[PDB]
This record gives sequence, structure tokens and C-alpha cells, in this order.
Amino acid sequence: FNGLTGTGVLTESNKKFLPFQQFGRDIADTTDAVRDPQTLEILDITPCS
Amino acid sequence: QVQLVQSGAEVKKPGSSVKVSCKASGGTFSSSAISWVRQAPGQGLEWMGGIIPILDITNYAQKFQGRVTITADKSTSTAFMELSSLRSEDTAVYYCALRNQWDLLVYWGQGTLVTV
Amino acid sequence: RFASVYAWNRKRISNCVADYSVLYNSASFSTFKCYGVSPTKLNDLCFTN
Amino acid sequence: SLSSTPSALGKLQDVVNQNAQALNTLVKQLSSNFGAISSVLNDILSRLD
Ligand SMILES: *[C@@H]1O[C@H](CO)[C@@H](O)[C@H](O)[C@H]1NC(C)=O
Repeated sequence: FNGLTGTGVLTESNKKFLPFQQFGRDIADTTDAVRDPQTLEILDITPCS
Repeated sequence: QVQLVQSGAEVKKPGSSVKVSCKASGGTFSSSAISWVRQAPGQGLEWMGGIIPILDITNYAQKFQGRVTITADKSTSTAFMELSSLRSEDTAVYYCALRNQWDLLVYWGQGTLVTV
Repeated sequence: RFASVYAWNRKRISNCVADYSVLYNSASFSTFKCYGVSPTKLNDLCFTN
Repeated sequence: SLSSTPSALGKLQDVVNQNAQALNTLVKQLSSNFGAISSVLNDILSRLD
């Protein structure tokens, strides 16, 4: 997603990003959500297993 | 150094279509914009349309909003244009030219003569 | 025409695609050095500002 | 007496609280540079060779 790499599972979510926010981060600076660049949906990211 | 190989001359009949290829060299097929122009005998040189293969976006001149198809084949680094519903008024020498991003030069071919 | 160094010229680039392969591979530059990024990954990344 | 005195079970509560802190520390320690350009392996790998 715009240069942000990794492995995981995308799900839809209800985090409400502010207009200027592009990515979310958890407690360990792990991207835990992104805004999709073409359709501006918020997608949560979790580990595969 | 970029050079463009043009198709040879062709004689068409009214109502037919003509397709002209543009073979790139110097690579840079993606990242460059390819334009097509035509010069009818006795006239100046007129832009018809063009395509940017990496974006897969094609733009046309207003007089050519229809009858002209511009496409590209990345695997052979070749651009193409086809003009349909031909009439004798379509006689022209057709040219492709490249304008690479990162540059300001335009690389021109020799010219393809098509009459109808 | 280039600016004098005492009064250098800075421009904004936006809403576009950049294939950095050309600058990188061209042998014309005397210096090509990147800071913080690998020159060869410039095409995988997406940048702002 | 047990119902009314909130500190009555502190000896057990403390075990729980100490172990929780031990894990919270490990998670928080992930967000450190340790001299690296960033705390995230994916960013290091994404931009550098
Ligand atoms: C991007 O282009 C596609 C067509 O290729 C279109 O369906 C989509 O809505 C466009 N998205 C945005 C944000 O413009």
C-alpha cells in the first residue's frame, strides 16, 4: 500500500481516520490499519496465523 | 539514444483501415509518451493522438474523436495507430515520436506514406 | 539555464509517475548517491511532498 | 470482611499485575531504534538493499 509491505489478512473496519491520516499504528509501531489509496476504505491488518 | 522504426508505404481503398506500427529502440517504452501526427501533402504537420503505455491512457485530437485507435504492445516495445473509414483526404505521411520523461528531446521516425 | 548556488531554484513535483530506472542506469551522471533509500527501490516506493 | 476490604487479596493481585507488566514491557520495547534507522523491519527492507 503506497510502499508499505508485509504479510497479513485484511478485513474491513470502523476506525475513523482523520482526513490527513493515512496509516494507523499500534503499540509496537506495527501498521494495524491502512487507508486504501483508490477507494478510501479503512482496512485492518492482522497476522495470518 | 532512441530511434523509431516506421512502417512502409501503403495504398488503401475507400472505407478501409490502415494500421501503422512504431518500433522503439533505446528501450524506455514504459515511462515515455508516444505521439502520432500526420502530414497531408501540401499541409503542415498535424497531431492526431497519442498513448502512454505505462498509464495505458490514450488521448486524441478533437477531429479524431472516432476513426482512430491508438494502442501499444509492451512486449515488443511497439506502439500502434489505426485509422478507419479511409478517404483520399487521409493521404498523409504518418509519424510516431517519443517524448521521454526525464528528457526534453523528441525522437522522430522517417515517415510512413499512406494514400487511399 | 540553472540557478546560481547562492539562489538555488526549488520546485514541487506531484500527481505523477516517475520511473527512476532511467536516471539510475544512465551513465551520464558523475554522481548518483541516495540517502536513506536504495536507488534501485525507488521504483517500488511511493513518495509524498 | 473480605467483601468490604479491597486490599484483602492484594497478595494474589500483585502476581497478576507483575506478570502483566513484564509482557507489556516486551511489547513496548519493540518500538525502539537501538541505533537503527527505524523500529520496523519492513520499512528497513522496503527501502534499503
Ligand atoms: C481509478 O481508475 C479506475 C479505472 O481503471 C476507476 O474504476 C476507479 O474508480 C479510479 N479510482 C479513483 C480514486 O479515481
